[PDB]
Order: sequence, then structure tokens, then C-alpha cells
Amino acid sequence: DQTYCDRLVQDTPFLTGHGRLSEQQVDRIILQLNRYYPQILTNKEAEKFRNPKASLRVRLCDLLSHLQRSGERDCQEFYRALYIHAQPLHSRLPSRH
Repeated sequence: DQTYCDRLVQDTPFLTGHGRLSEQQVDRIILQLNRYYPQILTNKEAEKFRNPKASLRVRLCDLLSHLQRSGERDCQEFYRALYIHAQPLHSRLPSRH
């Protein structure tokens, strides 16, 4: 009976571990969430989460917190984007097993 946002809360510590996602993967995930329908992130949000000056882990933490707070649609789309751009990691998520 887990919702997509339940899954995301469950998966967040795993997803944010160093090495798990690369900058290229996180950047493409952000683009995926901004460039299509539904538009999960605004352009300004997308720029903030891609900002090369902040550590990837901090940006990723902040993105996942943002999606958790934004509801089921946003959490679901994150999982679709993760499948597209980081499939091996997507297959290993705690919430799958």
C-alpha cells in the first residue's frame, strides 16, 4: 500500500549516498522533470538544482525533499526519470525489494 512518496522517503538515504548518482545523471533527471508534461520543476528550480557551485549531494537532498513535499505526482515522475537516466540504480532501490 506504499505510495510513490512513501517509496521516495524510504529511498532517500540510499539515493543520496555518495557515488550512487553522478552529476550527469542528476542533471538529466532535473531536465526530465522540467522539460515535459507534467512540469514538475520550474525553470528557476531546475537551474537551482543544477547549480555547479553547490555540492551534488546537497542539491540532490534538496530536490528529493522538494519532491516529497510536492505530492504523489511529483514523486511518481521522479521514479520515471530515474528509470530513464539511471536504470541500474533504479533497479536496486530499497522500495523495490
